[PDB]
Amino acid sequence: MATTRVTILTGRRMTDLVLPAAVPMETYIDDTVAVLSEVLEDTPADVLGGFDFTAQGVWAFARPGSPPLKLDQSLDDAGVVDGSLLTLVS
Amino acid sequence: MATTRVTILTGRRMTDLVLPAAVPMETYIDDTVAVLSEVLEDTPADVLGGFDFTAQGVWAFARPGSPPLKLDQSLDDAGVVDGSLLTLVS
Repeated sequence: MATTRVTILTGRRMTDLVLPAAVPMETYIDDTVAVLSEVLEDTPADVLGGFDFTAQGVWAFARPGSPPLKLDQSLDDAGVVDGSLLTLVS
Repeated sequence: MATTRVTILTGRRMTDLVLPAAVPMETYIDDTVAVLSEVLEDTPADVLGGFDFTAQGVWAFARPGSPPLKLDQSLDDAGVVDGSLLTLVS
């Protein structure tokens, strides 16, 4: 399985992940959010810039400050390269 | 976020995955199965040894031939190390 290294920015915190490169983002985004919520459960809120893992609505990846990537596309389709910064948006 | 590379056995096929080592298995197993479903979607049926992605219960990881690991535990809790062989069972 091809993979890509991405770093998720949550406020000031960076978290490095290894994600499937060629599978649509919709296939794994929900459990990604769930994992990151556990990983950052003890992190102070001011450091997370108030980030809410319990936000309602449809989660997607986005390059910081940009419109969200299409969930039916893979990271490869979206041109995401190793070490790219992404955010989680809903 | 700690990770451990595991080898998932499906029939005669072995597929390496980098999984979160420190969060409960139940946090990511469902999307792991979904991802693996896409990755192995062109694998010939005889290589798959009757492995079925259609669940007969709640999915769990298991060391081949052993009782399934508890979903509330992490890979670390289960003593899983790099290149540990695991299967998916329901």
